[PDB]
Amino acid sequence: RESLVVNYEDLAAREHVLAYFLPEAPAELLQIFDEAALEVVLAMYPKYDRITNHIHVRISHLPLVEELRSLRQLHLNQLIRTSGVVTSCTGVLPQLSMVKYNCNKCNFVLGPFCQSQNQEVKPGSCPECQSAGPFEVNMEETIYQNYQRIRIQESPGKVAAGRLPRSKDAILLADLVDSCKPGDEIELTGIYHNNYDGSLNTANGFPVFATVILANHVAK
Amino acid sequence: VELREAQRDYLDFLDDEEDQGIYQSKVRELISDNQYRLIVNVNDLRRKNEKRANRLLNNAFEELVAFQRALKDFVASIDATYAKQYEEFYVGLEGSFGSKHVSPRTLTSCFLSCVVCVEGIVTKCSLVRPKVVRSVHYCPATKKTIERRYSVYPTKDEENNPLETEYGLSVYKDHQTITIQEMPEKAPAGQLPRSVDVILDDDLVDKAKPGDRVQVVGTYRCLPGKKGGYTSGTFRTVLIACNVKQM
Amino acid sequence: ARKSQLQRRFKEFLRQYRFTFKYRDELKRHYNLGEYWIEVEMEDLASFDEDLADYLYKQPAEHLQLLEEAAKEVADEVTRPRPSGEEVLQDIQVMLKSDASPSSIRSLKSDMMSHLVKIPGIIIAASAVRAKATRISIQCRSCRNTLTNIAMRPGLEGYALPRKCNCPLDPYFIMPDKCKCVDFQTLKLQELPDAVPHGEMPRHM
Ligand SMILES: [Zn+2]
Ligand SMILES: [Zn+2]
Repeated sequence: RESLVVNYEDLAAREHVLAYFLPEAPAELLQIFDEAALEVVLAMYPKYDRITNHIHVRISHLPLVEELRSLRQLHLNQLIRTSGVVTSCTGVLPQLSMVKYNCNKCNFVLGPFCQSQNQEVKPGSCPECQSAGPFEVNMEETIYQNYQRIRIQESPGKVAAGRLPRSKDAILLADLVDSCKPGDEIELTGIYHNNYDGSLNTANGFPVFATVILANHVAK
Repeated sequence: VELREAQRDYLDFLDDEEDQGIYQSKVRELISDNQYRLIVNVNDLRRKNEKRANRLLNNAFEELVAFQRALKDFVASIDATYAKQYEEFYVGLEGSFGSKHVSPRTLTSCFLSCVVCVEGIVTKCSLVRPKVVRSVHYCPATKKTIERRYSVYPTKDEENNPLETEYGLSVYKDHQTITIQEMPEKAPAGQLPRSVDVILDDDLVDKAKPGDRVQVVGTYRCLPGKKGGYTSGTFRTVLIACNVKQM
Repeated sequence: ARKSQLQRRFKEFLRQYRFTFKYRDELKRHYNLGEYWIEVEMEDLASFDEDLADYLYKQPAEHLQLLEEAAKEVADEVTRPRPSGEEVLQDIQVMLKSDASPSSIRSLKSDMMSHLVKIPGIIIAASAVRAKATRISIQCRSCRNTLTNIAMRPGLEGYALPRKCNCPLDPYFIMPDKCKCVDFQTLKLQELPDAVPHGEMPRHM
C-alpha cells in the first residue's frame, strides 16, 4: 500500500503542539508528517525506493465539526470534518506531476516542475538555446497522478423542515480515488480551500469566491 | 518539357478529321450552339493513347490545364473570332473508369489528385452566388481607371482620392455547392450513410436539385489548413466536379 | 546509433524466422497483392529473441517505428525484380497480436500511461473516415522559398509552423497540392455489460 492512518486522539495525547497546530496549518504539517513517515518506513525497509517513492499520512478521527450549512468565512484554510451523501462521480483522471517539457527548436528535455493545484505550470525558458517559445509535454517520462471529483449533499433525514439540502464539491487524489459509490453516505476530513486560480468572479457580478474542499480521509 | 509534350499529345489527339474522327464536328456544333464545354470519352483516349490517359487519371490538375490550353488553341485555329468572348474553355469527361468508379462509402485518400466518378442522390443545395474574376475602379478626382485580376480590395488612390467601383465593367462567375449521399438501396442495412461535398461552377450550377439521382465525374482534392501558427494536420476533402449526368 | 542495431536485429528476425519462412513469404505475398500491411505475433518474436519482445512492451512508440523500417527494408530486399514503373518503395503498416488474457477497462490508472494495454469492450459510435497529413510542404509569403518533406508525428498531435524565415514574421503557408495523406477514424468504446459492477454506471473510452 501507499497510505498510512494516524489517529488524532493519540497524537494529541502524546504531543499537544502538533495537534494544536494541525487544524490551522494542514498542508505544511501534512507534508512534514509524510516526510517523517517516508524516512521511518525507508529505515524499516530499504527496497521501497524501487516500489513506492512517497507515502501519504491521513487523519482518521477528529472532534466532530458542524454540518455543511455552517461552513463560512471562519473556516478558511482550516481542517474540517463533515458528513454527507455522494451524488455524482467523475471517474478516474490523469493529472500531471513533475512535468518534463521538450523544446521545439532543439531536443533538450527541461527539468521536472512541481505541479501545483493552484496554478498551471509555466516554464520559463530553455537553458541551452535561451528560447521562450511554445513547449510540449514529454509523455514518456512525465509522472501522473489519480484525480477524482465528487459532489456531496446533506442527508435528507437530518434536514430541517422548510429548508433545502445544500451541496459542496470535493477532490480525491492518489489512493482515495474510487472509494465511494454514488448514493452512499460518507464522512470526510478535509481542507476548506479558496487559493486556486479562477476562484474569484471577475468578468461580471459581485466579487464572489468559490469554495472547494480538499479531502484526505474517507469513512463509510 | 513534360507540360509541352502533354500539350502536343493533346493537340494531336483532336486532329482526327482525316481519320474518321467526330470531335471536329462536335467542336463545330459547340460553336454553332454557343457552348464552351466539350465532352471527351475516356475510352477513346485510352484506345488512342494509354499513357496520356494514365497520366491524366493519376494526375488531374496539370493534365487538365494542358488539355484546356490545347482546346483553346484548337478553337482559336478554327475560329479565333469565337475565342475572344471567353477567357478559357472547360473539359468534360465520360466513359468507364474501372477501379476509379467509387461510391461515397469507398472514397479514400488513395484517390487524391485523381479523377473519380461517383453515383449518388442529392440532399443539400446552396443558393447561386457570384464570384469575382476581374475588378475595374475609377477615380473621379483624377479621371483615371485601374484594373485588378483575381485568381485585397482597393479603395483609395495614391493621393488618397476616393475610388468608385464600376460593377458593370467587372467580371463574375456563378458558384454553388451541393451534397451527395450514398443511395439507401445500396448502403448496408443498419449503418449510417456517408456524404460528399461537390462544387459546381459556370454552366453546371443549375443542373442538380435535391432528391435526385445523379452521377458526377470530377477531381478529388484537399483543402489546406487555414491561417494559424498551429495546425491540426487534418484537411477537409471536397470534390471539384467537371461533369454531372442525370441517370 | 544503437537504434540502428535494433533495427538490424528486427531485420534479421524477419528474414530468419521459420520449417518455412513464414514472415518472408507472407510479406512477399502481401506486397505482390498490393496489401501493404502485415500482422506480427509477439510469441514468435519472444521465441526468436526475448529482449526485443520485452522492449516492445515498455516503449512501443520508437520500437514500432524501428520495426516498420525493418519490415520495409525486408520487403525491398525480397522484391528485387519489381515490374517497370513500380520503382517507388511504399511504406508498410505493422500490426500486433498476442494470446495474453485481456485486462478490465476499470484497471486503467496513471501507472499504465504510455504503455501497451489490451482491453475488451463494445463499440457504440464510429466517426467517418478522414484524411491526415504525413509529409507537408510550406511556402513563404515574400521570397517564395519552400521547405519540403516535413515529417509529421502519428496520433492526435499537431504541428507548429516556423516563425523565422532564413521578410515579415510568420510568413509561411501550407500548400495543399504537395502533401501525402492517410486515412484515420475515431471510435467510441463502452464497458462490457457482463463486467460492469452492480449498481454502478459504465465507463467509456
Ligand atoms: Zn531549447
Ligand atoms: Zn521568406
